Amino acid sequence: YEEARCACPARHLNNTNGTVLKLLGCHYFCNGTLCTAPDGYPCYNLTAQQVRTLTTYPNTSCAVGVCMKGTCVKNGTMEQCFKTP
Amino acid sequence: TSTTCCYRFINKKIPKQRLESYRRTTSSHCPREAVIFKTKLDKEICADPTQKWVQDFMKHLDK
Repeated sequence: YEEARCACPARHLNNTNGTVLKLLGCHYFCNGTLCTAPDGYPCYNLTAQQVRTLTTYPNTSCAVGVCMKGTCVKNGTMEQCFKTP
Repeated sequence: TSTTCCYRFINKKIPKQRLESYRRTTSSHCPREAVIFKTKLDKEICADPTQKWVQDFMKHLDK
């Protein structure tokens, strides 16, 4: 049940780098469940300050990561990410 | 939904009698190409189009 419930479409963050869209963090709420993205899935790990100013154009370098048991493990790549609205 | 993507797929086949329709995720930049089935309980379920049962149900719902 956990798998089906959590196989929900989820909004991702965009970027101007021409690379894949990525989850903001590694959790997503759908169908009454706080879901965890699968291990290895691409994510952005933004600081609290970066999240506060996150908007519809890039204004900070966003740390790329991979999800691992709910943590977005940064890999050192930086991207110009932004939210779609 | 231009940046809406499926991060997880359902692993087991959804019974055919429980499906209403489907759509594809429209960003080519989604990490995982996906189809989104809509069920009789008004749920949206992500499915992997590389699986044959997903391909077959797509053809079924198309007719």
